[PDB]
Amino acid sequence: TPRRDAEYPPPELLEALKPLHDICLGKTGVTEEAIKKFSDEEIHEDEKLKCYMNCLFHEAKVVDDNGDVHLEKLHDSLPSSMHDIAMHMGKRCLYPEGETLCDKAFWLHKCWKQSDPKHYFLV
Ligand SMILES: [Mg+2]
Repeated sequence: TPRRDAEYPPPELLEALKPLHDICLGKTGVTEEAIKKFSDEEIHEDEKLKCYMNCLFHEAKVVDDNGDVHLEKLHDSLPSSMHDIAMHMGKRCLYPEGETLCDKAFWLHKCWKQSDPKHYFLV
């Protein structure tokens, strides 16, 4: 079951993600419910959600010159409290597959959620 309490997900990270959520939901058209369901419930297929995921990586400045996720930039952008969790969650998710940047972004989130459903979250 996903860990959801006063300390996790890190409140400061959730707060920082709010304006990125607004920008990305406005650009991609994903619904609030699709995001919450992927975060807390089952992995599901939603093309706008995949693009929302890609958009968050771009808005968080954790992508390379072609828009692909740079995993070191991503790790560095996270609070230290989740560095360990992130490393294990991603150690078998190093090389995304997918045609589009949205497909690859979804590949990452699915791989992370499959690896550690307790700590995975999406906002
Ligand atoms: Mg497609």
